[PDB]
Amino acid sequence: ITGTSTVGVGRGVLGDQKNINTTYSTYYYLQDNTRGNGIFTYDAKYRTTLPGSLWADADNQFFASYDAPAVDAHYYAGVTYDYYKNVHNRLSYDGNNAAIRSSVHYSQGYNNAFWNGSQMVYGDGDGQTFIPLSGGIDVVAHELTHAVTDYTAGLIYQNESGAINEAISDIFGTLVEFYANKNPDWEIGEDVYTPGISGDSLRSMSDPAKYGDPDHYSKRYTGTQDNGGVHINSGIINKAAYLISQGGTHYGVSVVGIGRDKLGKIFYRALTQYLTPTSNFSQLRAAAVQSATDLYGSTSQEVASVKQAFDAVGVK
Ligand SMILES: [Ca+2]
Ligand SMILES: [Ca+2]
Ligand SMILES: [Ca+2]
Ligand SMILES: [Ca+2]
Ligand SMILES: [Zn+2]
Repeated sequence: ITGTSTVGVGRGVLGDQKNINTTYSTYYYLQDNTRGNGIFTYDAKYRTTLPGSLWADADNQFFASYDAPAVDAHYYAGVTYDYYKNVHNRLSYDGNNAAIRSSVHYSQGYNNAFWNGSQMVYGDGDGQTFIPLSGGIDVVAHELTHAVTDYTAGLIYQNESGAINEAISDIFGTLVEFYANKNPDWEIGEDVYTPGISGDSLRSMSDPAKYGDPDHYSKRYTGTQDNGGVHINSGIINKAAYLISQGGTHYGVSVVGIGRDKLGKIFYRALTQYLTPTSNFSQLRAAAVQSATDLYGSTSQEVASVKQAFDAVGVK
């Protein structure tokens, strides 16, 4: 909508207060005009019809319980946009400042969030397995990274290509969590998963087996469920990424860590220059090795650590 840019205030899913960019035109709308062609947050009103109604508020204050998922979806979309702009020189998910759209209050008791090819969608959770999923910055950045992948490598959502797709979203979801310095960790979804249980998460990059996900290619899932294990076999790639960044010994193979920033540069270059829709794990290794070579040299420690990491998880 056309109007005047301003700044409101509200509280997110976890009770924290934050300022959000809004637009005034009779109502105050969750429309951020400061980032690309805009960030727009919609109310799905517990229905499954999308996108719903652009979020409208009478006084530019968002402290109602109903408001919290919209505040965080709106705010964390902006943080993710800033990350890709400031760190990787990418303007929105298409590289041309495409508008970012999110709908909250999707359905009733829906324990998931997703990118649907055109926008982000967030359930509220059932209150036991999940609280509203936009409260997790790694969740939000995970979903928006699916849009980046769709517009770059185009990894198809099944088998090893799909597991790479999910791993990329976990990797940059975590890097965005570190970028915002919001209680950062190498876990996925810990802020919105099981509000009654402390210290757990949806999956772990540092130790995927902690939740029954493979940490080595010999333990990969080979069935047909989960589109061929896209959320399962991603643990193999997540572990390799964790090793590249932080280092460690895994199944007897030692990896010298090179840090998060270099991990992001290597995988972003692999994603945008070398991966294709049908890439498999072995091709991802070649892409990451070539990306590290482009950036740091064929004799560099960086290239060495990439090779060791994939060796450690059994990917040749
Ligand atoms: Ca209000
Ligand atoms: Ca965290
Ligand atoms: Ca996390
Ligand atoms: Ca929990
Ligand atoms: Zn995903």
